[PDB]
This record gives sequence, C-alpha cells and structure tokens, in this order.
Amino acid sequence: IYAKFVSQKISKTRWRPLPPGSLQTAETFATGSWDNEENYISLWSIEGDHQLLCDIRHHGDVMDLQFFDQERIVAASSTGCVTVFLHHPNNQTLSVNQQWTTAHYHTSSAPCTGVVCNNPEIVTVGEDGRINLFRADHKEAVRTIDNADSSTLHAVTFLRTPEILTVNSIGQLKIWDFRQQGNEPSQILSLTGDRVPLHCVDRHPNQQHVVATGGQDGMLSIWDVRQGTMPVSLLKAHEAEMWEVHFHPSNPEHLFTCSEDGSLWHWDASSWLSRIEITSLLPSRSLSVNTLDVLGPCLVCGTDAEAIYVTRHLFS
Amino acid sequence: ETFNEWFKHMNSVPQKPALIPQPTFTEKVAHEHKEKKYEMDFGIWKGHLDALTADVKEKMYNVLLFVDGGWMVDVREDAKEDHE
Amino acid sequence: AKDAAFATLVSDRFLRDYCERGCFSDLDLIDNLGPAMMLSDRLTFLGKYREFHRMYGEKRFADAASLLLSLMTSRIAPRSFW
Repeated sequence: IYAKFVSQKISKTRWRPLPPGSLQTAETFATGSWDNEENYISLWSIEGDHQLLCDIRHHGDVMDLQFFDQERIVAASSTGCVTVFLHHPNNQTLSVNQQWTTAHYHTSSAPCTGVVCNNPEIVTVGEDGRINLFRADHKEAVRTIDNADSSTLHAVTFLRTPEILTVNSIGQLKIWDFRQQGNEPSQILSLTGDRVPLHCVDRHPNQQHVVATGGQDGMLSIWDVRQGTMPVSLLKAHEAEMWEVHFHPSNPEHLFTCSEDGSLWHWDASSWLSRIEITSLLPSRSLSVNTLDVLGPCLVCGTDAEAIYVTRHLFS
Repeated sequence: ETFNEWFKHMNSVPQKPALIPQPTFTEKVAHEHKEKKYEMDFGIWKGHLDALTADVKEKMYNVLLFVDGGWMVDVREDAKEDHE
Repeated sequence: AKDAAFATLVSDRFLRDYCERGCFSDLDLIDNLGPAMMLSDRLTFLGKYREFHRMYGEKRFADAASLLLSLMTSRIAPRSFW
C-alpha cells in the first residue's frame, strides 16, 4: 500500500468499472474533493504511483460519487444538484452532459445524501426526504417519493430492481418501490432506539435480502429484509461514526468498512447471517477516512488529511 | 533506542521490481503495476528514513550537548570521596 | 477471448485507422486495451505511438517513435501499415 498527497480533502473514492470479460485489475479511479472553496472531481490512473488524467470543477461538496458505466459518473453535490459527470471516452475529458438541479430542495437548498448507480436509472436521496428516480437522457425524474419523515437520509442501497432501501438518521431502514402507490414504505427495520444514526448502507452481491449498515457508534449491523424488523448481528468495531461500508463484488466473504477514527478494517468471514478475521489496512496518525473502493484485487480510499491510499495487491 | 530503530528502518528498504526478459501481455501489466507501486513504496521508505534520521540526530545532540556541565559530568563539587 | 489473434487484428486495424493524415489522431487517448499481463503488454506499441503523435518532447518523442517503428517492423505488429 502507498499514499499520495493531493492537497485536497477527498470525500469520495470510486474505482472505474472494467470491460466485459476483462482479466486485468482496476487501474483508473475517480475522486471527489470537498470542504473547500473550489471543489474538483479529478480521476487518477495507475512503490506504486498514480498520475492525474482529467479534472473538472464541481460546485458544492461532493457528498457521494458513483460510476454508472465505463464513461458515466454520477455525483451528488451539497446544493441538491445531481450533476452526472459524463466523462468523454474519446479525447479523455471531464464534461457535464445531464444535470438535475431540482433533485433535492427545500420549499432553501437541501444537500443530496447518497446516490445509487444502476443502468439505466439514477436513484438518489437528499436531506429533504425526497427519493427521486431519474434516468438517462431525461429532463425530469420518472418517480419521486416525497417522504414525510422527521429524520434525514444519509445513504441508499438498491437490492432488487427497482426497489431500493434507504437509511434515515434515526437508525431505521425503510424499503420503498418506484412503481408503488403513495409515499409510505413497505417495510421498516430499526435498531434499539433513535439515538444511533446510520450513515452507510450496502447490500450483498449474491444475497438480495442481506444488507450491511453502519451507525454512528462504529458497530457493523447486518440485518435482513425477511427476518423481523431488527438486526441479525450487531458487532462493534471502531469507536467513532461509521463513514462508508461496502463488500466485494467478487467474493461475499470479504468486506471493508471505513469509520471516522482513521482505521480501514477489512473483515474476512471466509456467512454474515450466522470467527471473523479483521485486519486494518491503515494505521493511526492519519485523520479520518471518507470512502473506500474495492474491485477485486485493488483497493482505493480517501482520507481527510489530503491523502489517497492505493493498493493493487490486497491478496498478494 | 532511536538509533536502533533508525538502523532497522533503513535496513528494510523496498526492493525493486523483478525484471524478466521476453514478457507477455499479462506480464507487462504486472511489471507496470509493480513499478507504479514502487514509486510510492520508495518514497514512503525515504520519508520514514529521513524522519528516523532527524529523530536520531536530535537524540544524539541532546545526549551530547547537555546543559549544566555535559554528558556524565557532575555539576556539584561538594560530594564525598568517590574516586572509583 | 480465444487467443491473441483477435487482439493482434484489432491492434492492426487501430494502427491502420489512426495513420491517415499528418497527425495520428482518430483513436487518440481512447485505446486502453488492458487484459491480464501477456495480453496487455502487447498493446504498448500503440500507446507509445499515440503518445508520440499527441505530445512531443524534444528528440525523445522522435526516438520513441523510431523505437516503436523498429519493434513493429520486426514481425510483431503485422506488416500492412509498418
């Protein structure tokens, strides 16, 4: 593993998707700067080293970033503008094709929380309780669920098409559908009380009912969508709030999670619904981390101390 | 203890990539990835080595240039007869 | 896919389509072609040619282009556009 300085607080880190049937590892990865007066969304490309390819200025703090395809990258700003940074695959340029400025607003400016990436749609959520479902080459959204909850969303995970599951700030996980009538959720799964606040939500690649989430206490909760309304396993890990948490797409036993204390633990259960081995990839000293990406053998993450750790040999 | 740690950190630098003649398509990508990782590994090893050297230099300076006398020098000259 | 016969043909087609005017553009900075190691290191000639045609740095770009041409003319990247 090796770190690289960029003089910018990275708020998101997502690796680029490979082609169909490719046998190589992930070489390109995107990043998102925040907590500054001029946020930018550059894209790096690989002791190891990495150089910057293209960059573009982004208005507002990039709260979430996800790649929709090989040349499309959806980004969630802090002003409610869900601008999809469609990267040009010809001259290798970062431009903007489609953008939705009225995706999250208060009738003020509500900041966009999480944003899912599924071809060919665009599921996102904001602080105003609006679950929009945009698509490609569309001016308006196809479905907008205006939730009347008192809390605010922080993350949104999609299990099956087209029913996603978001997490509020009260530790509850509500499941909604884009083709359903009304603005109420079908299922509601919360924890013990309303003091804990979930910030990350991700489902398994093989199991559509199992999903892992992280509260504001550092305990990784693995709940199910057809096993009551509570968590099946609640195991503590860090001491601060859980930043991002996502498992690997190749193997479902390995799963990484980031916290607000400065520790990138990588759990290895080689089932989550049932002795798990945890190994921290980064040490102390460094500040808290924002997000972390995993694409088989490579691992890219971003810290708050203007650092970006990259390791293309996680199992070698 | 600082000098020993600095020596142990300097004696464990990152090695270079294993060059192989007549490589294949996957071998070229593996060598490129190894060379890209080495660009950061060598930098981190140089930074840690420089930090350890700067710490060892300060430790040696504090051990040598000691205030009120020096290294193993009694400031008081009114003790007993301790010739040994 | 099956073997390197398709990759070599694709590389030859890309090299023939790029060389058509004074500046070898067309597929500039849009080649990639990354697969494993043996199937990925063979696409270095096209990348070097694209880098020499796009940017130029004193005689280094000319030397790189000459080296790529000498490597392609040695019964490597076919022999149509060589």
